[PDB]
Amino acid sequence: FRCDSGRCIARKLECNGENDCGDNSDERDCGRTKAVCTRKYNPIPSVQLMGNGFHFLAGEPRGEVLDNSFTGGICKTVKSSRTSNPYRVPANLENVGFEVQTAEDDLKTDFYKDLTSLGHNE
Amino acid sequence: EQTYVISAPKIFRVGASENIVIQVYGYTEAFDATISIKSYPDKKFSYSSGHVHLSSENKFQNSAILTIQPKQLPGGQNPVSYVYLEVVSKHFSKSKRMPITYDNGFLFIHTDKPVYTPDQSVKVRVYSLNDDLKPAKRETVLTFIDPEGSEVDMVEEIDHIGIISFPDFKIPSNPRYGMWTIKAKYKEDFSTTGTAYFEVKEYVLPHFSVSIEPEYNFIGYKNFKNFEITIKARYFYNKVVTEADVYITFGIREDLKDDQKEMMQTAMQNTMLINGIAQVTFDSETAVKELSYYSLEDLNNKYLYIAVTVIESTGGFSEEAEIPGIKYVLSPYKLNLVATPLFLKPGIPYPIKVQVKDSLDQLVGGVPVTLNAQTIDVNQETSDLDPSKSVTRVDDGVASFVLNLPSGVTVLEFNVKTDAPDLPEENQAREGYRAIAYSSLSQSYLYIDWTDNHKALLVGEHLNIIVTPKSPYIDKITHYNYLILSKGKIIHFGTREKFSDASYQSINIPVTQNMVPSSRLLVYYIVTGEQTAELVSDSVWLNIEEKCGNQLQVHLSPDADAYSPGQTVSLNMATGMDSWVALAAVDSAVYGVQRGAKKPLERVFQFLEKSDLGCGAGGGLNNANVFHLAGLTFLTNANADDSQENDEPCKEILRPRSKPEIRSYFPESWLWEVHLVPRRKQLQFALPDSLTTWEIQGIGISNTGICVADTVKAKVFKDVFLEMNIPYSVVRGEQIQLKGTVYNYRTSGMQFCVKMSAVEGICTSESKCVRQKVEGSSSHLVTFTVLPLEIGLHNINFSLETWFGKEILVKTLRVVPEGVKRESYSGVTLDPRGIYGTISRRKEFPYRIPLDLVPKTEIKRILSVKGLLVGE
Amino acid sequence: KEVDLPEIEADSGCPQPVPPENGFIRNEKQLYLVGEDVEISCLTGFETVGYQYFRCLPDGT
Ligand SMILES: *[C@@H]1O[C@H](CO)[C@@H](O[C@@H]2O[C@H](CO)[C@@H](O)[C@H](O)[C@H]2NC(C)=O)[C@H](O)[C@H]1NC(C)=O
Ligand SMILES: *[C@@H]1O[C@H](CO)[C@@H](O[C@@H]2O[C@H](CO)[C@@H](O)[C@H](O)[C@H]2NC(C)=O)[C@H](O)[C@H]1NC(C)=O
Ligand SMILES: [Ca+2]
Ligand code: NA
Repeated sequence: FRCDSGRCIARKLECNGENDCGDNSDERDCGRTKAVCTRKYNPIPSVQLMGNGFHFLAGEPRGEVLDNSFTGGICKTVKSSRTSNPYRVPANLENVGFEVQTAEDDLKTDFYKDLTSLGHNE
Repeated sequence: EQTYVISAPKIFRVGASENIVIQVYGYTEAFDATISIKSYPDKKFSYSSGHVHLSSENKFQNSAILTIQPKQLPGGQNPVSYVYLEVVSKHFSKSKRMPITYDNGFLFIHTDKPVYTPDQSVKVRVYSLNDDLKPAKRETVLTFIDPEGSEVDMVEEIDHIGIISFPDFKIPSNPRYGMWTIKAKYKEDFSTTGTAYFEVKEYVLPHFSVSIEPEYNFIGYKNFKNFEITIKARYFYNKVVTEADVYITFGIREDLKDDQKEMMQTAMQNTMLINGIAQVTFDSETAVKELSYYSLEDLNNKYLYIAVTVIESTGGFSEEAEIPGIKYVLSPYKLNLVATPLFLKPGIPYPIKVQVKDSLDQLVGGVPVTLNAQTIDVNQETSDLDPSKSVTRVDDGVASFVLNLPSGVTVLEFNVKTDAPDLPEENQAREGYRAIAYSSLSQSYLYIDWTDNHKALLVGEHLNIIVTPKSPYIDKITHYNYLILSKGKIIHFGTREKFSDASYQSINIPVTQNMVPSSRLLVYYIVTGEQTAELVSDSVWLNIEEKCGNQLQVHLSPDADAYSPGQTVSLNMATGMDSWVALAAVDSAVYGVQRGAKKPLERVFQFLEKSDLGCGAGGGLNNANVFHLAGLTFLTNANADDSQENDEPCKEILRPRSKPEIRSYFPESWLWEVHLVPRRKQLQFALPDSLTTWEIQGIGISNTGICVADTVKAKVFKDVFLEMNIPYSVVRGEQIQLKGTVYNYRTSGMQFCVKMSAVEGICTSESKCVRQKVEGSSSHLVTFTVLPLEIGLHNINFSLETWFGKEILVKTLRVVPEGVKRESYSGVTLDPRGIYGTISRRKEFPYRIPLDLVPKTEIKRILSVKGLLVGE
Repeated sequence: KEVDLPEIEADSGCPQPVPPENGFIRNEKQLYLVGEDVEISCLTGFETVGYQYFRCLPDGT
């Protein structure tokens, strides 16, 4: 295909009730739509911060580098425990997981003679 | 709001005076504006720039003729792919990256006639024109190529007026029979190409032409117990065949490139041609079964072969004629939209013109066509529109349809199926289509509507065209703005103010001779959405009348409708202005030797109108699409022009397709001269001793451009006469029987006497005068039996003695040697530089004679040398 | 790797032809245009006897 934005996408993703191009041109003119995902699922929260860039020397996250809303027409899904309805995995992501319990091990403390410690390991 | 527009050809052409329309809705405040064409990745070289001054003076619109000539990279070729349009002005600037072609103009290769015998000279010349349709004087290189795809000779001449006269091309010494090719190109840098073809065959001019007309081009359910075949023979001097004995055979065939076939015995023979005509009805059912076959359905996608032999009953001449084949098919018909742009406007009636064809690519009229339609809404709504019907016109092949779409529409899905009364429902073909709404950020649309199925406009008229702008968020349309293209250069441009009164209003635009072959017009208006102006448009394709700049009119002197076999006569040249003219005389019988057709002119209108960068009936899908599809690309302020999909090649269809008398001089071609015509000229010459129709075509090129005339027929004809059936060549050795008939057209009878004059090397029966008796308005088969001894030797006279007639025939029998024709060749590679490892400067090919040789024959040889050039 | 792609004939030039026993084609290509000649010469210790050329026919032959 060709999004008039320029980006060039796989035809399968055409007339499928999902903005795959970004500009929605891939669904600009469609009569019958082969909907990819038969049921409404949720967006994983902060999914975009796994698609942002990471500046080594600054140790600071920067501008969006991956589009993580792109879904590739595959309706791959993943079920949250402690949250009813399933979440929708994006196409860049091979895996997502939710298993998380807490214990004392998680609450720790350190002593610093001086601030020189923080530089050494990294 | 200030919105600006620039319009330029989609692609530039080298050496074309490329016109660039500039239109703006600026302040009254007049201003200067430079425009230029600069090189790629560096605006260093500026090949041309144009200082167009606009104002309320020119309703804010100008034209500029920029041009791009030979300033380039010639050696180790890297000829540039791209260039840069630029706008420099007080008020604004921008720039475009635009491609560049070296395709410039038209090369018309004019061979003297389309069929030759070996050892004829092929006369040839060229008509070359530039993108502006003027002379375009460039030295040109045609190159001869044999029917084995092998180059042969090559020759240049300079171009003095547009009528380049090359030296005659004698056909080689033992040449290759088939389809020769002449490829013409400019010695200069422009890419331009021309092709032409001639056949080389041993051929003899054929005395009468046998037509053979079948009832249809398909064979199917209706006509399978009967297929009507009319066969119409007549002479080339306009008098039909009285008595003739006919023989028809039929055969099965796989395809049209099929070299051979399987004959069918029991094939209707022996109908007698009577007075111009004969007829038969071919029962395919009863005949086909004598080979393997049993049903028509068995016989699908197979062709039927017809070959006829008409020998004159009373008139010594075999003639032969054949039909390649007629397809036997279930599916009798093909389908294709003729002048239908696949982009629709909502709240408008859509136009649909469909076309029906037979298996052999020609029209068929009187067939009914059902159109089923389905609409889907912006709403995602799905709706069934009401099925229509029409019947394919007979002059067109086109059935027309109109559906008025509910204005909320986006996508139209239409079916088109044929509904012919005799065909099984499943057999009838269908094609389906989708049409798409012109997208408007505006929600704003346009529909300019003009169509005549009557289909032709005449230079001089004034075009009246209806502009309906239904939908736009605001009708605060200030101005309607049009643009008229023709042969890829913008030629007209202008603006009409919106009538508060109209909603729809007229434009009157004068039809001019700049548009003669064809034209497009495009109309856009700016709707300033008070946040980003939108450009909104539509275009339409307009075939118009075929009128020359210099109409040549040719006339023969003695206005009599039949002519005399020796007589001198003057010819008339006519022109609207000083011109050149290039004459041709062709025996109208010689078109008869090849089933294929003469090709000056028909073509000349078409070739010339293939400089249009457009496609479709016009009318796009964006605003950008519209302008692009129309053969343009713009630079723009409100909506920019995006795409580079010029690449996928254009296809749509626009137009639906003493007191002795001595006869001696029988020239196949003559009048191969060119003349300077000061609007007037005349010239006398005695037309050759030969009973045929002379078909003499004159074509003239001038400042204005090219113009081919109506060909002049001129049948020359005698009352009582003799013509012999002489073979191309005869072999010395075996005795031959020479045929030929005397033709008595006089209302009373006569007693006559033929006698042959033999030359030193040719034999005859006795040695008188063998006085016979021909009835009023008939013929008498006369024959002589000769035997050739001296090879190659020519000249036989035939002398005719009659009541009120005395005729002597000057013919030229040709003779060949017995046995075989062995061919043997050798060669060398000349390699002075020992490239191959050994230096080569000489071979010696020794004369060597094998004693198996047929007596009294030369040994020939030919030296062909082909320089072997290589490399990029 | 070059060997593995052998795919288009639309072009209509003749494929590489077959040299005669003890010889070779002087002039390698995949496709030759119709009417091109290729010259046959011989391996070491053998020399050409006769017509040294094949011509490419529109035939493809
Ligand atoms: C993060 O992800 C990985 C899976 O990719 C988890 O690793 C699995 O942990 C379970 C623990 O029950 C094991 O049974 C699996 O064998 C592990 N698989 C792999 C491939 O290592 C890990 O537990 C996750 N961590 C958190 C905190 O959720
Ligand atoms: C056929 O007849 C023509 C004349 O009708 C002969 O040609 C003539 O030849 C003589 C010399 O023999 C010339 O003086 C004449 O001028 C020629 N006449 C013309 C009109 O060209 C020709 O020789 C005859 N051929 C035979 C075999 O008898
Ligand atoms: Ca989509
Ligand atoms: Na109308």
